[PDB]
Amino acid sequence: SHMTIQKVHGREVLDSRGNPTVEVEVTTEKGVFRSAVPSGASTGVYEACELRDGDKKRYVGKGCLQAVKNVNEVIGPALIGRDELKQEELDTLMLRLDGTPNKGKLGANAILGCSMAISKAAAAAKGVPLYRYLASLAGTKELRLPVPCFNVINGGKHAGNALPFQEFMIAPVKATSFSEALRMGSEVYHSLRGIIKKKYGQDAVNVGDEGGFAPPIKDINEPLPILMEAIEEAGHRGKFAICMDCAASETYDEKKQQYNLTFKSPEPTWVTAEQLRETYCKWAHDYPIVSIEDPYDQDDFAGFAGITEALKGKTQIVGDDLTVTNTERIKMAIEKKACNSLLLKINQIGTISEAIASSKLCMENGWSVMVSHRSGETEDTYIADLVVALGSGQIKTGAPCRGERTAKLNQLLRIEEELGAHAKFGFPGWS
Amino acid sequence: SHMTIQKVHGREVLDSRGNPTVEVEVTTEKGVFRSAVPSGASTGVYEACELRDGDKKRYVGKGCLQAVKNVNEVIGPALIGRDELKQEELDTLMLRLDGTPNKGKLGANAILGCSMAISKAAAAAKGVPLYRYLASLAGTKELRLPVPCFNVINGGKHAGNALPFQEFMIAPVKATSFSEALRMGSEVYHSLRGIIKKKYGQDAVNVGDEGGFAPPIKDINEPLPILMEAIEEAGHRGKFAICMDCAASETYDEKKQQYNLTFKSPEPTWVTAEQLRETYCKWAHDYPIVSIEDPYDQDDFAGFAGITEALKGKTQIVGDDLTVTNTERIKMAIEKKACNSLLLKINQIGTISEAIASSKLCMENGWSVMVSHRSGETEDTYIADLVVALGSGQIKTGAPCRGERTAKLNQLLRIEEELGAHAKFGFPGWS
Ligand SMILES: [Zn+2]
Ligand SMILES: [Zn+2]
Ligand SMILES: [Zn+2]
Ligand SMILES: [Zn+2]
Ligand SMILES: [Zn+2]
Ligand SMILES: [Zn+2]
Repeated sequence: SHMTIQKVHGREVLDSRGNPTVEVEVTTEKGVFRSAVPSGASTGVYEACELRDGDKKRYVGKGCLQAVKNVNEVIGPALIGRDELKQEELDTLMLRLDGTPNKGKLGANAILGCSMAISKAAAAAKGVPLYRYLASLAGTKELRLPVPCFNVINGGKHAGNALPFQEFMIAPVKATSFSEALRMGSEVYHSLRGIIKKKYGQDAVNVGDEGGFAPPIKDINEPLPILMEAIEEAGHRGKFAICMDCAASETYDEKKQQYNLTFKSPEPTWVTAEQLRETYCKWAHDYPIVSIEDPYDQDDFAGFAGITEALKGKTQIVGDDLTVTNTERIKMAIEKKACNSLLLKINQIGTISEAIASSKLCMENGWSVMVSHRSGETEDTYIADLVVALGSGQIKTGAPCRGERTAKLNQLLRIEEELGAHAKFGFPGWS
Repeated sequence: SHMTIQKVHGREVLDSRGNPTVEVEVTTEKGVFRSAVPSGASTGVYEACELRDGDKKRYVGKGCLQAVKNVNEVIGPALIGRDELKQEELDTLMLRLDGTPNKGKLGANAILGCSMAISKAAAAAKGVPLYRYLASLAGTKELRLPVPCFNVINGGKHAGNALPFQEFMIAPVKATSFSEALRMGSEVYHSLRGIIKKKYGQDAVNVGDEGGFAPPIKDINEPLPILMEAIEEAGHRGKFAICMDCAASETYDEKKQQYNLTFKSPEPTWVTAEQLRETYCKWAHDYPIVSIEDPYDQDDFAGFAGITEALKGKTQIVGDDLTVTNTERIKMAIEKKACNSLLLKINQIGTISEAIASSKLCMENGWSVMVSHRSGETEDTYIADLVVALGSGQIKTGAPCRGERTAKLNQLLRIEEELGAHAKFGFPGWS
């Protein structure tokens, strides 16, 4: 008993957009283990329930007092005196405590903070770092430092610009260490700021939610030459690839079955799903585009399958809203050959055990896995340890700008230093 | 010996602008205590030396490898086996190890990380939280949660806009708890985003370095009505005051002795020092402006004294570049009655012992103290504990947006919860 969970407590804290979210502390004799839950803006319809208060008098209804009360009054009392090492057992207990398929009773945002903090308490009980403890839970044979995929130019749901597609990313795939990867990323980011300033003016270099630039660009093609120019100017020609997150559901209209690529402008631009495929095949030809995430709407399995086939061996197709880190949706995607990469978001499913199960299922069927932040982040660094623990070789956790992004990148520096010069870096298929 | 410093190690990590900075870990039998050093953009000429590498091939010369090497090869070996409780003794040792008045040999950015991490190791040795341990070092009789002063509209050195003066802040001075203060701040921030979007367009709501908006505004008066409108719209009429940071040295030309309030535009706007005082007296009359920081150039002691006298009892005048958290400059400011508030920046002076000495000297001479971040921050939360430990009742640590800002605000939530319902909140002179 002396080694078990002593206290569990949740509290409402602010995310990087200033919106409330949930943080949980699990206390054992080894210390206080604290985990915070991120929050999406472009959330898939199939994501686990993010439980908000709806009280217009607080945070215009975005409070997390109810989720916090669920931690303090329901989940925490159940956990006291339990063996924190029993991750699957305690995650399953929390699943059953909720009793609903979407975690709509307790909230995925109450459960997840507990699931995370348990695993950190357990790591401390074993006397190993989090990444080591998670690698044991996942059965990972080789740890690796991931290639960071940096969202440096944007165009989605609140960003401050006309740009319709969400993320234009640069990835230092030819770096030979994480230290080198991160420096090169920062250097290109800095070069890009100057390029944007000269082309669009001083007003154009303020940052989006994930620390990238949101220049006054409307057309989805326009960021790409600019990215190649920044890569060149920074002195890293040939070292970089591009990844896209289209978040294409956010532009899609169900009744018309077409995509609006000015949805943030007075006049609409209606474009079809093969007008899209045309664009994607062209992108992949014209630029070193190694990854395209959510190229289509979250239920367009046929669209996804079409582009996955057409770019096989050249450009991975990543499910995010399609798959929502959920073994059931992932099984549908496998059956239809809809995609070949999982965007892994612990808060899309709501427990560590389930997120690990999703990663294992995807890898066993030959997919890559890109561990991901949400557009609403905190100072939490869990995903840095998680990506190394899964050995997946791919992370997206922001531009190299804003503390809720750099905190993960910095944690990756710390892990890299612990693992030493023989630690593997990057994604072998891109190296 | 078993309770002493076991290991000291520094590493280069990224700040919230993606620039390298220094982090230090002090290891004792109680754990690993990690502190990171922030970095200014509008740095005073009298600040302690921030030592950079100047290697154009890394981070276009902004690397911190030399400062890190100074930690690893010089300072750390000196500290091994030492009693971490002896803050003054170890800070003094580091001062003497450097041997120069401006810390130009070892770097203030090598020394400070050590000074910070020592104090956290010592807090753990005593078995008290950091804020408690620092309050004992400072002789503070009453802890308090500070009023947060949120920089929500900007106009300085790289921001992305024409605005010449640096910070337009809102402070929930009539909040009765930190929890309430922080929520109200966030709610006004959200209201302000919508107001800016409607007035200036969707392109106008991307964020600056400290998470405030940088709308396409040129004139220094224009943000103020907008702030009052956001306060009203959020439902907090009467609960808020405004604080300014003019950073007026950044606009000042020495040879002409005048201020350029378009220095970021093609054409210049030359304005004198009494044209300024006119503006400040008007500001203080037209709006609830309770604080104006760096209203004049960093050596204009006469200008500072003039406005300090003219707004006595209504608007505190805060030295930042004038005083650089330095007892010698502070003595000059006292002698001349140049200001009546200290902007406390641990990295302007470079040791905890000296920063505490500055706070104590200012308070003993009747000044307020506003503990501050830098515009380049990290996920470090030291200043949250520091401000509570000094009992000063005033902090500026960003808009309620961006992880390197919200991490401090969140740490303040945690401290408030520990201290309970009877803990004092706010700055009595503003309440
Ligand atoms: Zn024990
Ligand atoms: Zn999304
Ligand atoms: Zn996505
Ligand atoms: Zn001992
Ligand atoms: Zn400054
Ligand atoms: Zn200042």
